[PDB]
Amino acid sequence: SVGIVYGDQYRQLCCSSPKFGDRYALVMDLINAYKLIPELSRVPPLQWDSPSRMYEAVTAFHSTEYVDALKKLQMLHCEEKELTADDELLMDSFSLNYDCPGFPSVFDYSLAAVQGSLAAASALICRHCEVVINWGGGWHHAKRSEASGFCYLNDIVLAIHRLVSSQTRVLYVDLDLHHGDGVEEAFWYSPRVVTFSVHHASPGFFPGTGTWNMIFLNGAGRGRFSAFNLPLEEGINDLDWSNAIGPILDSLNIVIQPSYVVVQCGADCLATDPHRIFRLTNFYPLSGYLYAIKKILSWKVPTLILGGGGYNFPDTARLWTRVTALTIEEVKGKKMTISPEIPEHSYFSRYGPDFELDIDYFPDSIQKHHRRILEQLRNYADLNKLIYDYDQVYQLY
Ligand SMILES: COc1ccc(Cn2ccc3ccc(C(=O)NO)cc32)cc1
Ligand SMILES: [K+]
Ligand SMILES: [K+]
Ligand SMILES: [Zn+2]
Repeated sequence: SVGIVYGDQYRQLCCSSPKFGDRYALVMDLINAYKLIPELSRVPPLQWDSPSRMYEAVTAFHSTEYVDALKKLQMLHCEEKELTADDELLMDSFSLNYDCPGFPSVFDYSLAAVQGSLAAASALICRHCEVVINWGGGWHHAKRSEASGFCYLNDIVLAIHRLVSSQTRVLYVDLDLHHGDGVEEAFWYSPRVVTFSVHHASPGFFPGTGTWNMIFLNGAGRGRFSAFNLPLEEGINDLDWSNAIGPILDSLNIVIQPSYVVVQCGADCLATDPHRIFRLTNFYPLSGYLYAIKKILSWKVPTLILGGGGYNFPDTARLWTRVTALTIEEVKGKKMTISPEIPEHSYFSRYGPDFELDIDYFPDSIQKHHRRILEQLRNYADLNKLIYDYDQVYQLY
C-alpha cells in the first residue's frame, strides 16, 4: 500500500513556522480536495514514552547540547522579554540566527518532521507500506550541532539511520534545488547509505557544496565513492534535467541494489519558484520530478517520499499532489484521474486567477559529469566488492 503522514496536532505544528506558513495545509487539502486520501493509508506521527526516549532518538545524530539549545530557544520565544547577551552567544554558536531564527514553537515544529519521518520509516520496515509520503518532512540541511537553510532537525538522517539499523543498504536521492549537504555529510564515512543529490551550484549560492572543490570530493574512509553529486547550470528544463539524472538513477539501482530508497523531493526546482533557477514543471501528458519518481518506483524497492524546499506554496501543492497521485497509481495499479481544474476547497482562492492544476509557465558539461559518475560508481562497486556488468551499466548512457 501507500502511506501518508498526517494528524491534527501534526498539521498544526507543520504550519506554525514563519517561513513555510500554511504550505503543509495547502498541500494536504489539495490532496484531499482531489479525493486522494481514501486511496491512502494514514501513517500517524511517532510519539515517545518519555522525554528521555525522545532525547535518545534525536541524539542518535544531533548533539545533546544542540538539542538543549534548540529547546531553550523555544522557551525564550514563548517569553516576552528579549534574549540576554549570553543567550545570543549560545544561539550563534549553533547558528540559531539569521535564516534560522527562533519562534514560539520552533522546537515542536522541528520535532514534528522527525516524528513523521520516523513513523514513515517504521511503516516501511514492518512492511505495512511499500511507499510512505511525508510532505511535512525533508530538512536535509540540518547538521549535528548546527541549524542551516531553515532546517533545525535532520529528519531524513534519522529516518535513514532507522532504516539501515533494521546487509541493509539505503539509496538517498535528493531532487531539491539545493545540495543536500547535511544528509551527505552524515553518511560521509558509510558505504551502506549511498547519497546522490542533483542541484544548482554556482558561486555564492547556498550552501556551496555538491560540486568541484578546493576536484570532486566523494566520501571518506570505507565511505569512499559513496556520495554522488550532479550540479547543473541555471535555466535547465524538464527534459534536459530528466536526461541528466535518468541514467544515474538507473545505474545506482542496478549496482547498489538498495533495500530502501529515500527521496527528498524539493519543489524549488519549479519554474515558478521565487528562485527562478530551474524550469521544471508539474506537467503530466513531462515533469522532471514525475519522470524521476516513476523511475524510482518502477524498481519495486520500498520507498520514502519526502518534501523539502518550495516557496511558492500553491505550486508546491500542485506538484506534490501529482506526485501523491502518481505514487498511488504506480503502486496499487489502479488509474488516477485528476481534474485539470482545481476543485473547490477552503484554500481554492490561493490557486487563482485561473485555478488550473498545471503551473502557469510556458517552455556536454553533463556528459563530462556522466563519465565522471560512471567511474565513481565503478570505484564504489570495486571498493565494496559488488558484482555488476560494467557494459550493461555503461549502455544506459
Ligand atoms: C528566491 O526566494 C527565496 C525564498 C526563500 C528562501 C529561503 N532560504 C534562504 C536561505 C536558504 C537555504 C536553503 C533553502 C532550501 O530550500 N533548502 O532546501 C532555502 C533558503 C530563499 C530565497
Ligand atoms: K538536491
Ligand atoms: K555515503
Ligand atoms: Zn531547497
